[PDB]
Amino acid sequence: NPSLIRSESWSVASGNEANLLDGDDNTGVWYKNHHHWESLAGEFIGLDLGKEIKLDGIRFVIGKNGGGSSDKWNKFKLEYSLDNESWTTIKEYDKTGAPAGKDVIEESFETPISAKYIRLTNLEAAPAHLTFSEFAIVSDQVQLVESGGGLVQAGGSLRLSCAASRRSSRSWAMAWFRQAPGKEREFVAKISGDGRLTTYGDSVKGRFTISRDNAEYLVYLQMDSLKPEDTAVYYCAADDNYVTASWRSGPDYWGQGTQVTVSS
Ligand SMILES: CN(Cc1cnc2nc(N)nc(N)c2n1)c1ccc(C(=O)N[C@@H](CCC(=O)O)C(=O)O)cc1
Ligand SMILES: [Mg+2]
Ligand SMILES: [Mg+2]
Repeated sequence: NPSLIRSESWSVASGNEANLLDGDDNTGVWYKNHHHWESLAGEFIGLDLGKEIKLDGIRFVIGKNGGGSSDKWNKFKLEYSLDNESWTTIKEYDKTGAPAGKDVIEESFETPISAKYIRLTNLEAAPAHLTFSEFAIVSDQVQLVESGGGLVQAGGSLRLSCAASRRSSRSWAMAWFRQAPGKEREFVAKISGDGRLTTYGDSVKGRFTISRDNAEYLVYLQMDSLKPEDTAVYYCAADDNYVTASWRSGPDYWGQGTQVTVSS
């Protein structure tokens, strides 16, 4: 009956966290981050075992069924604790360049490790889009989602990132739009499938830049020189026609939206 522990900065984008304890490798959770476009060193997910136990091994399934955008940390460690303050490392991992999808992390401890907490902890900046499927111990319907957002001051910068739950063989234009409170949703930027064509709304051109990385399968919106009238919820969207990707009616998929607030 362990329970889940994880970084408080994360938000659930799909699934529910009971799926990480149900004994099923094919159910999981996709996390995002409304405060930052990267998952940074120190973020973690794992188990509070509820008491001390002599651990003989672990089986943690990271990633989750299918393809899609980058979904796993590149460098991270397995570490454990008795008091939830002092951690000891068991193993470090470098999975840089791994394709999307499940990775079953199965470890056996020749001599038992006494712990009440055990977790995977990020070592290096990675996209803030992470999926996990299962956390266990041993003891004797494409969806787009945006990360990044929050409060920044005028003259400051913020970057947004959008990931997808599946990969397509087709070429999709991607676009950002935004809606300020009780104003019509408005086009912000679009980019063609191969990245070579971009266009911007009049009021952001020369301050915002759209770009994409088709290997990570991410689309970005770099927002520089921020102004109070950039305050809005920002949505990423996908359209199989670059011409209509700037129209409200064009896109076939829309993200969940992320609040951006620019104060004076
Ligand atoms: C819009 N798109 C998401 C998508 C596409 N290009 C991207 N490109 C970048 N750089 N970043 C993204 N977030 C991104 N997202 C889609 C659209 C359709 C299907 C989809 O229908 N996939 C089928 C296969 C059919 C197909 O290949 O279209 C499946 O079973 O996964 C997947 C992703
Ligand atoms: Mg599961
Ligand atoms: Mg279409």
